[PDB]
Amino acid sequence: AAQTNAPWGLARISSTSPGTSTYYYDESAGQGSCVYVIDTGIEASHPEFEGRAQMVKTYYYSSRDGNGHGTHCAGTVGSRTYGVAKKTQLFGVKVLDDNGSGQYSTIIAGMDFVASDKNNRNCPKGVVASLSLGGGYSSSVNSAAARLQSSGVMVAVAAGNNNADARNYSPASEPSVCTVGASDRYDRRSSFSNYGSVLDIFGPGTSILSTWIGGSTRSISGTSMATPHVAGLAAYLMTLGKTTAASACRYIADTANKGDLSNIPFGTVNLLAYNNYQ
Ligand SMILES: NCC(=O)NCC(=O)NCC(=O)O
Ligand SMILES: [Ca+2]
Ligand SMILES: [Ca+2]
Repeated sequence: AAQTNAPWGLARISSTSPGTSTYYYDESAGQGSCVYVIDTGIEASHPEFEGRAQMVKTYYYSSRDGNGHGTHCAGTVGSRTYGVAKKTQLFGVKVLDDNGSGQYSTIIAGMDFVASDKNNRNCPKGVVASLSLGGGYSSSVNSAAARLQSSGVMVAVAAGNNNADARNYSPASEPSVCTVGASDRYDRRSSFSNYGSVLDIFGPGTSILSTWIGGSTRSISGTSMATPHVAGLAAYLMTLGKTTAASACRYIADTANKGDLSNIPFGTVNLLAYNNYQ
């Protein structure tokens, strides 16, 4: 399948070179997989989700995405026009309030919820979780992310936006999950993206067009935008059967475009997520 005039990051994950604008992908499109977006919520009624989005848990007095951030991330995972995996199932877990903030206890609770919930959902091709959030280092946060991975979920996490080493942030610093840095349309690591040996992969994160609340769209930047590219790619590869949750990060790293990025500090991977279509 081919989506012409796609957002630049979708085109980039299906190309070996920057500057193209068609997103090429297998029509299976992540059907039968599921991605939990652990964030501010998801506006499930948004037409771009085509009924494939559902809120499953909130830690606040409403499950509504009153911010937009979670809806944006979900759209990069799986919306019709802005998504990597255009037929996956999206599940929303609201751990951040409508200012985009959350206590570590709440983030841990949300991860634990996904660990115990996902086998009760219709996800024959596998389960991903996208964590477009983080804070300062916490052993308990890292442990919860590692247990979520070990429960059978492909966990993708944002590296963080400090232009610093991701080993000082959580859950980015948990080695057993997939830690995602951000790039711009010219194949440069994004100005704000964290780096370091703990990064597994980079994906598009600067000026990412996706869904927004109110049935709308918005372009924003961050490692929170790169993470859902990887989560959606994992869902897509799991539906094709080329990997499973346990090996998905390593498989994505091994099949990535290698050496294409600039502004990559020595010792950080130079790997850009790539779907190997065509
Ligand atoms: N104490 C952790 C926290 O609340 N982090 C805020 C956060 O990650 N918001 C989403 C983002 O900035 O990517
Ligand atoms: Ca290249
Ligand atoms: Ca890792």
